[PDB]
Amino acid sequence: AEVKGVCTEAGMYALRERRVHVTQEDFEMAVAKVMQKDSEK
Amino acid sequence: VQVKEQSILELGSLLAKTGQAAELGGLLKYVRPFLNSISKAKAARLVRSLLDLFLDMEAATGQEVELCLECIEWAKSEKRTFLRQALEARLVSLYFDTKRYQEALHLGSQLLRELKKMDDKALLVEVQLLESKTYHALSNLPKARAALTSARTTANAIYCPPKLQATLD
Amino acid sequence: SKMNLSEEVDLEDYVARPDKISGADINSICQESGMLAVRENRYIVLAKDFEKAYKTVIKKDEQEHEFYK
Amino acid sequence: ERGYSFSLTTFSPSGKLVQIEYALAAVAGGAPSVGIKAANGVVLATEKKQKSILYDERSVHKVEPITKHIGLVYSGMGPDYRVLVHRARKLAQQYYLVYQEPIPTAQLVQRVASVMQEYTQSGGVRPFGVSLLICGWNEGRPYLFQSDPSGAYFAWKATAMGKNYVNGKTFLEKRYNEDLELEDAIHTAILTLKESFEGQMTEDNIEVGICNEAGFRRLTPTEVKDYLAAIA
Amino acid sequence: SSAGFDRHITIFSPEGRLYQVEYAFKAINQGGLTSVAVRGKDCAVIVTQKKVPDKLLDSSTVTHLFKITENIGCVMTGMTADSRSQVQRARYEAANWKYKYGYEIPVDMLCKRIADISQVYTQNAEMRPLGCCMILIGIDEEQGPQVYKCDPAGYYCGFKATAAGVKQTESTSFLEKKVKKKFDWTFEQTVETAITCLSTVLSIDFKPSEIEVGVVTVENPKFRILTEAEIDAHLVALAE
Amino acid sequence: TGYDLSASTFSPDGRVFQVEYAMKAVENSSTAIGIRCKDGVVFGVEKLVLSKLYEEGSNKRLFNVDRHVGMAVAGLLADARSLADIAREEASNFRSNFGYNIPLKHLADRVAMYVHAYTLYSAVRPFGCSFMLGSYSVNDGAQLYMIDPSGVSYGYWGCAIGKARQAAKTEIEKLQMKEMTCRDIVKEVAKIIYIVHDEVKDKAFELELSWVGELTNGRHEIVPKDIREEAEKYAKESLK
Amino acid sequence: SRRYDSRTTIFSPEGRLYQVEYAMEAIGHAGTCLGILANDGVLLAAERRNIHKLLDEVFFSEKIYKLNEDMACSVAGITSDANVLTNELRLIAQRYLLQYQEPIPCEQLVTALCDIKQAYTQFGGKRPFGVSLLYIGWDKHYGFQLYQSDPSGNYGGWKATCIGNNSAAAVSMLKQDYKEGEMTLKSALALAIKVLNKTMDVSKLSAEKVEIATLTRENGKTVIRVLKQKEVEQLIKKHEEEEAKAEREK
Amino acid sequence: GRLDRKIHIDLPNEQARLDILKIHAGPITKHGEIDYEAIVKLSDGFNGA
Repeated sequence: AEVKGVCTEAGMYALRERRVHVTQEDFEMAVAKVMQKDSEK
Repeated sequence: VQVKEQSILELGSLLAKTGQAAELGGLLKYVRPFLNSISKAKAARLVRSLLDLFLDMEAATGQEVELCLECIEWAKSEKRTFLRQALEARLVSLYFDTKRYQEALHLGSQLLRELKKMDDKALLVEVQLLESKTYHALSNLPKARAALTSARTTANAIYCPPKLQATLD
Repeated sequence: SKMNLSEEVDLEDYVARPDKISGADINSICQESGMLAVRENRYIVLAKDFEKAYKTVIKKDEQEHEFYK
Repeated sequence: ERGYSFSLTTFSPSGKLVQIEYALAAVAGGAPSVGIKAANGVVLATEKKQKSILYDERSVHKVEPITKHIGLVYSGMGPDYRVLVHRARKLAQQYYLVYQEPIPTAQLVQRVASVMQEYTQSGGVRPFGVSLLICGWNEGRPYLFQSDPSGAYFAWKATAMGKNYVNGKTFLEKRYNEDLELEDAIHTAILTLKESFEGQMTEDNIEVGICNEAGFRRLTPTEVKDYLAAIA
Repeated sequence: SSAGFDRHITIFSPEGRLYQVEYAFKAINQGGLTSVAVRGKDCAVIVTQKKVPDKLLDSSTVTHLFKITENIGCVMTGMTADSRSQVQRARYEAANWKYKYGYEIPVDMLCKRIADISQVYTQNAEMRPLGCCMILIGIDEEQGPQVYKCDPAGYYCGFKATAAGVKQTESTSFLEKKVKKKFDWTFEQTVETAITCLSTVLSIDFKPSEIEVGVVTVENPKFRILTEAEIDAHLVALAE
Repeated sequence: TGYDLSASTFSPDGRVFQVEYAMKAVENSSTAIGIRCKDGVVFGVEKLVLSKLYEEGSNKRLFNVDRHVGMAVAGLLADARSLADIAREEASNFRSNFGYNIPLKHLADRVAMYVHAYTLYSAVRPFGCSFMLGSYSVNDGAQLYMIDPSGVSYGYWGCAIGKARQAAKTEIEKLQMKEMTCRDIVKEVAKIIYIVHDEVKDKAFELELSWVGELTNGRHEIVPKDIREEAEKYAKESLK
Repeated sequence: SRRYDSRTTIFSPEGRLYQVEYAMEAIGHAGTCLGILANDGVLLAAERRNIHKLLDEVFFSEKIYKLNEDMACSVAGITSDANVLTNELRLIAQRYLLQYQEPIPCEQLVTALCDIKQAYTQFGGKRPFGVSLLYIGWDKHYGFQLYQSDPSGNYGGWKATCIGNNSAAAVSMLKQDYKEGEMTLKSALALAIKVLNKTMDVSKLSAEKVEIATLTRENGKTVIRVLKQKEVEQLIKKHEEEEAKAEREK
Repeated sequence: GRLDRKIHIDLPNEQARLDILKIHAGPITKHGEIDYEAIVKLSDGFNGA
């Protein structure tokens, strides 16, 4: 279930930077953010 | 019995207050044997409290780097891992002010494995920021446009130092 | 930023305390210290005001029954 | 008078001792503590924090030396820790009066666990509420042990018991290894006690004891102040 | 929160608590009295209040203070009978220590042994854990004065200034604020502070026939009860 | 519920209920008074006449524990008798051990501790009698003490136990008992008894009086018949 | 006093009694051990439970205890009670040697301990013992012997036995594959390895996850051995190779 | 935000019991020998009502 989450969230990161495609570092930042939010409860 | 240690620390403090740099080096070259008479913690604290202020005071083109060299060597001797980690980080940051090219990359590259395998994550932020700055200052814009972001990544997660986010920004 | 709040009052003494108050209690803290200053006809708020106000708002006795530890 | 003469801990329909489990749940809420050893000695660290400034912290201790070379610390209930310490002292004297030789640590642990378990099958009582950590240095090789209200005992290289003890276990796993020094051990133990420490760390809120192949000692506030310095 | 017999005997609750001990602590407040103890630079002082609702009662036989030993004094809070029983136990234990070892008992060991005796009650399922709290003051050589407190659950400890009774919390607050001054202490200062603390907590402005005081000093370790005359002297001198 | 069954379990509010039930058991006895004079004390008991078949002097409620100490009781007769026996045995044991008549301040304490031992364990029940002790000594003055089921020993100028404790102690306090000697006290006691237990509650009763003091060489005994005759004749006038 | 009693001794309307039943349900979980005997030498296999990365790994034994020069036993259930029972029987055997100057037969020792155990469920009002343990030995009256105990008190002589959580499958598969008096200390071991394989859900049979003890008869030694961890993995790979050949053949 | 201050009203102190009793004793046709201090002395734990 978290893989769908990381795919959903990786788009918002490109949205913030006003881009048109999704780079790999966006994926990894989304990965770390999901790990971190899961680390709490 | 212990009064001479406090006197040494007072002399170092006064040398920093008045604005002298050579006398710190002279005391450090005159006091290295004396360490082998006190507890390890007291000696390590004296070494750290001397090197911190010594390097902080200013920059000397000839005196400064050998002090860090000898300190890393003595820590390698006494076998304290974290002390050597901190001193090595201080040295790798010290290189850039002297405008070096290669070694500032190699030392940090070596340090990354051990640092990322241990407990702390703040030093990850420090070495990543240093690597980013040295990449940018050596006219290689492609290389550095990624490290900084991952360092901010580790930082925003769990962090406590105020001076870190400002420099990152 | 709205109160004159003297010049020597220290705030770090209060942020570092632990008590997980809400966000609508900070407002009541500042409001109460201000009223405490108004009572005695002094128009500049001093540190003792903050002290008594903080104690007034929080009210947690001990709840720390000790021999379990 | 007369007691009750029937035990209060009995098997549940799923075959689980309810009382010993509830005792463990109570134990988990005590003051945290950690213990480490590496090739030259053993270190025990624990946290203490008085509620107000009126308490005289110089009157009571957590780390209690049984003999010149055996150390004990606890996590959990307050009072009965003293009873167990007294029994351990007595057992030590009883053994020394036969063989004229200091007790090896394993035998001491066996006897103490024997008492603790025997206490759950007697009449009209409830078990203790403590978890013990025992350290010693006999025949060169250092030894560490951890008991349990159920009576089972283990040998650990480095462990942590108390609040949030699972995170302490994970952290020690991610840091502990097989070859180190006593000083690094002390530093890493203090660091792991600071994982969820109080608002501030001082020299009187931390109790640390060491035992090397030269003996067991409790460190005075001066060296605690020095070690807390040049750290964190 | 509970099931079975957690509410009737001293056995563990599912959440890890046990209630038959937690009830004694609130049983303490049934009498409705309060006592305060202070440790000075070279003195130790204890102040308590007494209430005599009717004239028929002989006012000379309601003292809560008792003399354990020629160098050690105790003050009582809580119920009455349990208090007397614990007092007798302490006297007997000290006398036995003197018979066995041939020199005086230090205050700390005595408090430890009485608290340990209390601890057994909360271990079995036949007795009641004695709801009455104890305060001891004494002088130890090479250590000056010392003040200790013992509770029904078995947790003893040495303090610097303590209060036991209905109003424990505010009194501890006041004492903490006062001791934060970090200054020297003398006999007059100790007695004045101890008096005014209780005076302001209860807000009475009393008369010399309602308060009892015990002291000990490092010039004459014999515990003594202050005479009403010098109590009046202290009280009137306090009010500038 | 179920917290009031045994005497080993605290209520949530922090008190024992069995002892309270016992005290309520006491509050249905008849009535007894005891007051101290300049140089002695005087007891007074009113005994209801249940039926004409019994004799006078039956079921004495006044017991002379020793050759110089008197006892009055209220509660259940059997428990009172057992306590009287244990007190008497304690007095004789003390005389044999040391060799002189026991002072009150010690005998009352011994009985109180023995009674208090019956309120902890669940294998026994608390007693059901409250009593009074009196005595006089030439070198010690006049002593009066009162003891309740809980185990509390107090000293009184004069007290009363039974149904109408409050009503009686209203008129106990009016008398100036600090000076006037207890030769005219007896008339006051007869008057103060005849002004209670109206005829509506019961028709007839009888009266007992005791005596102690140096007026009788310190011994404790019963009053002569003519003296109580005169006292009753006098108290017959107070109904006006 | 009666309001707080639990009655750990009464019967039930249906005939049985519940304390030992609950004890059996608890003894069902928590551990796995089995024993096999077919020729000179008998084997015990125990599945280790405490296998975390932070254990000192000392004392040479964790579920195997010597009781005499030729007596060894494993155990399953609550460990502390196991310590109690082992200590209790140790001086039983010592006192037998004191009385007769002769090594004790196995069956007498087992019966004495079983009497001690049953006394608790006969009277006294205490909780019973939650321990099920094995026995292996050699004696002059009947040679090599194996035995199983029960918290109730009953015992019996057996050739192949399991007590672990999945003992049912162990019994079923030992029933179908056994040979009477031929399995020496070379063929029974592979069968034991594969049996333990089927019992434990984790495959690959981690070398550190199992322990094997063997008993052999010698003229003046009566050798009791615990083979080390440098020789288990070879057994594992030998079984893997033979199973691979059988797999590829079919 | 909603209810800012909470004000506690307790059982009267002895001085307060004197103060309160003086009032409702006002209009009664009494005689000038009354000592309120004893009535205070007994009234432990009474409410004003």
